[PDB]
Amino acid sequence: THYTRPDVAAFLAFLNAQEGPKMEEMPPAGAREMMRVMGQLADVPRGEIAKVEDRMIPGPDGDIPIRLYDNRPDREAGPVMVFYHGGGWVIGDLETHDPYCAEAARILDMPVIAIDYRLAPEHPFPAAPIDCEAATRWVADNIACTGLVLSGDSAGGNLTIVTALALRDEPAAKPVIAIHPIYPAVTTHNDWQSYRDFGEGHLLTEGSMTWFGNHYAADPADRRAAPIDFPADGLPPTLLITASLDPLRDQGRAYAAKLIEAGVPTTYREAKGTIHGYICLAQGIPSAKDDIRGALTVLKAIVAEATGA
Amino acid sequence: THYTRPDVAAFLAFLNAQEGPKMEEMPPAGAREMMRVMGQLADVPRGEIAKVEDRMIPGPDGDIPIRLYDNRPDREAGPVMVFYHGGGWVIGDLETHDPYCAEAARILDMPVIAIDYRLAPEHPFPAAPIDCEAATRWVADNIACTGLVLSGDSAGGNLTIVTALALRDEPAAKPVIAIHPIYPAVTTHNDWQSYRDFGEGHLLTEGSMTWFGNHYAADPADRRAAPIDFPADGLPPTLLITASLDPLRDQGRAYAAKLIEAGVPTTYREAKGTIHGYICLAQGIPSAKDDIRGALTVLKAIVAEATGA
Ligand SMILES: *[C@](=O)([N][C]C1=[C][C]=[C][C]=[C]1)C1=[C][C]=[C][C]=N1
Ligand SMILES: *[C@](=O)([N][C]C1=[C][C]=[C][C]=[C]1)C1=[C][C]=[C][C]=N1
Repeated sequence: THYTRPDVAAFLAFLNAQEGPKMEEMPPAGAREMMRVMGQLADVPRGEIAKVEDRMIPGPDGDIPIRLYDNRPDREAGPVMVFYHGGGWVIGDLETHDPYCAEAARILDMPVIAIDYRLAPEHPFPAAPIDCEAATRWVADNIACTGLVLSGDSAGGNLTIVTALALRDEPAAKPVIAIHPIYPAVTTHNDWQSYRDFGEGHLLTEGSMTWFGNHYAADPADRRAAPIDFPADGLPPTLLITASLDPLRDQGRAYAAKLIEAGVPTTYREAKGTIHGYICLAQGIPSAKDDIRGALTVLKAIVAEATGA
Repeated sequence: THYTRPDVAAFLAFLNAQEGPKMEEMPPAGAREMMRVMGQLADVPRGEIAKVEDRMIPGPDGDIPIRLYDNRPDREAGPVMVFYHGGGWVIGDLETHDPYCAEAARILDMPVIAIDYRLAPEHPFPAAPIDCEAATRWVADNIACTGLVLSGDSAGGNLTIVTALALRDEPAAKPVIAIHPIYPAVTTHNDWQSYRDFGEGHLLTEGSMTWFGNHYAADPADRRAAPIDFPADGLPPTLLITASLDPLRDQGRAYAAKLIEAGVPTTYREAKGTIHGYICLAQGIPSAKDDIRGALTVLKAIVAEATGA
């Protein structure tokens, strides 16, 4: 047995009783619908926030949709967060991670700009990192700010790290002051004890992970697919969080360890007794509100230290 | 060239111009004086604090002197810090680290109890860890508190870890809620790039480290000498700080990385451009004030989160 919060166990039991296909039996449009419906049933609402704006920006393969959240729009220019949603590079959009983005904006008291990057299989690897890099350079070029804070969950956690590395090697007009990968993927392989322990019955399954991987068609030798295989020296101050019952946990730990070994200031949090994907499950798993708030409090402090230096 | 703050370079120019014997050419009593004089010249004063009391407590080889610092002595029962000073298990006492302990008490708003543990060579390994453990159990048995926060620099950083492991395996009457090793030693060997890079001209030298190790006479296979060689699972939330130009840096990094791999919530900070020993040099190196405040602010948060849960 592995430690599991009671409210997590209750949500897992609920999920297991539901009838309906597995995501991996569906075509991409139906998988996409399933994540939207999941958020409607099991995530909190957006809640009160002062400004939400949608717009298009130019990208290398056409327009990239973004969404700006700000709970204090008459702020002086400060750091800005660029957020990259998860969904295994196949699913997710500006609606699935809307509640979390609005919360992030409220708690951090900075603008949050979510990227609707191109998805596989219509646009396989490396469309996602190309879009994320371009949208981030665009924010630096165009949005009133002093620095960037990159963040994202799962696939988006990969995109956080990968975009951080690209901007380390070729600076944007503004520096990345901190990153916050949330239960990130950092490699393509499954040789992890956490994958063997948690790859069934904990929402993110072996089957799902195979289906995502097949659709994305990542090149395992490319830094944008496997950042754990390339030097991490000189990256920004990192807050990396894992979920203790996630198949991705061990690689998260491994990445955080690598950062430290490279001299990168690193805060590691592990959400004990909960699962992959909690940041979009805060109504179905009430304890997720605490994991969200706790992380973002810590990030706010990381950013205040950066800003007061 | 390694990044060095201007004020640190200025302090090292002073240190390198000093005449007379090097610590490692001295007997213990001469090394002990050297450190006291260093603090008088280059540390800040104790400053204003509400309560400071000395007391002798029972230990397995005789009385152990301790000193309590509290800037709010009418406090409700809350956590208490137990502090183990550094000095390579040979030098240091309650006076050498007095300014830092008073500062810690002010910033953390918790009582700090420093331990005057037995020193080598009069009392070689394992007298220090025996005393530190017994004193810590005594605080838990005798002082009004809800939990312990263990902390200490260099040798004291080893003692923090080593005492935390002992209390993990056999609980004290109160839990250890967090630890704060500062530029800790975690092994006896010198096979580290940071040792080769910084073992000359940055205060803590190959010669000083050899002299300390020879007098302490630690057993390299004992967990109390080499905690990096034993499991770290189940340790408390950890704040570990290194100094970028410290010979001990890389082992500190390695230990922080080990904690993460074991699933321990870990905050890693690296004081970039400064040296081993900075927490007692806050007048000679004015930037050390910021390293001190910055770390203690973070620790205060780690503690408020533990207490709020
Ligand atoms: C990832 O993006 N997963 C996000 C997610 C999937 C299902 C439900 C909720 C969230 C991911 C998973 C595995 C490998 C890489 N990326
Ligand atoms: C350590 O305690 N060093 C503390 C110190 C020594 C000299 C001056 C100022 C501070 C230490 C060093 C090396 C190994 C183990 N412990």
